[PDB]
Amino acid sequence: MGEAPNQALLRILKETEFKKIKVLGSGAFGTVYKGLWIPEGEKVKIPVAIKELRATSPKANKEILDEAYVMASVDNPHVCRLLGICLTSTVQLIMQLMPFGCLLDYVREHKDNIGSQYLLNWCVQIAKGMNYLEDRRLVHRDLAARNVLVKTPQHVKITDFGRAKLLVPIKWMALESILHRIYTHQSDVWSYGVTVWELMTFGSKPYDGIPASEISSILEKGERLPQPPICTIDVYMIMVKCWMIDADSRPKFRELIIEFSKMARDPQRYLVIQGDERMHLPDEEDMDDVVDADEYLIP
Ligand SMILES: C#Cc1c(-c2cnc3ccccc3c2)c2c(N)ncnc2n1[C@]12CC[C@](NC(=O)c3cncnc3)(CC1)C2
Repeated sequence: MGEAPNQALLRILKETEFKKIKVLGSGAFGTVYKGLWIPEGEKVKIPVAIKELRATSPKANKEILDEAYVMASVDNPHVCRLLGICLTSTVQLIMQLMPFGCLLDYVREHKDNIGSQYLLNWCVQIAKGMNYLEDRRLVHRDLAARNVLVKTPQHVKITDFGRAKLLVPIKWMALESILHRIYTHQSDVWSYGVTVWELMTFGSKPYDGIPASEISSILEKGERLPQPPICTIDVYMIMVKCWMIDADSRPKFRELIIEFSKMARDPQRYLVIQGDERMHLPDEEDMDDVVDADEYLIP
């Protein structure tokens, strides 16, 4: 016995059980649709996001089903679970609709109305989700602001298990990952560091202008990302601790939960943002029987 048996349920969804309403976005990753899932026996309507790829190949469906595996194996409030799969020629992955999109886009568009309370609560929530993945022996290998989804402004979740492994994004990776392809829970802490830096700069591109091949030399010299204008030394020290050369010297995710949650009790002591007190963030026939997927638990 090396590990415990994974007794997760892979739910297979009929094409008749759900309907694509519209396209949300297109990319290299694929095509994501907004939709409504209606389980046949129940009287519920569950808002969903359906992920297709751009052209069916065996290597594509291999990679889709590996994502499904990992995503069906997780259950935590700050981690995106897979609701099910649909067996089209190319496999479709179905999850919870996250109305406000990814956190990177959210901070760029809502830069002017994001308080210190929100930023620090997001740091806690991401640390909780990452700590859960560490408890499940899962290294994420691709934590970034683009792979955090926003259910509400008060509630974010980690996504993207396309690179997640059971124990390329050069500008989010630890030094040992770039040089030697070594990936641990502590290399995810580096990427957490860069993720926090993205949020505190309202979605700036890290090392903007510099090409990816020069990054390893930059980090070996001792250079790191700059202190964001809004950050106190207290917050920037946490980011700098995530980017230590010694991986064991970096914080644990459980420690990051503690540090940010202490800071979240008194947010204006740790982030300095102009006009912080003023900051506010938020079919008819469908709305009658709408249950959010987090309240629709497995029979
Ligand atoms: C990638 C994806 C994605 C996902 C998702 C992730 N992983 C998945 C894994 C398995 C199965 C399905 C998955 C679905 C997602 C979601 N569940 N709910 C809302 N949106 C989502 N997106 C986005 C697609 C376009 C989008 N656009 C904006 O955020 C935007 C742009 N411009 C102005 N405002 C907002 C960027 C990401 C929203």
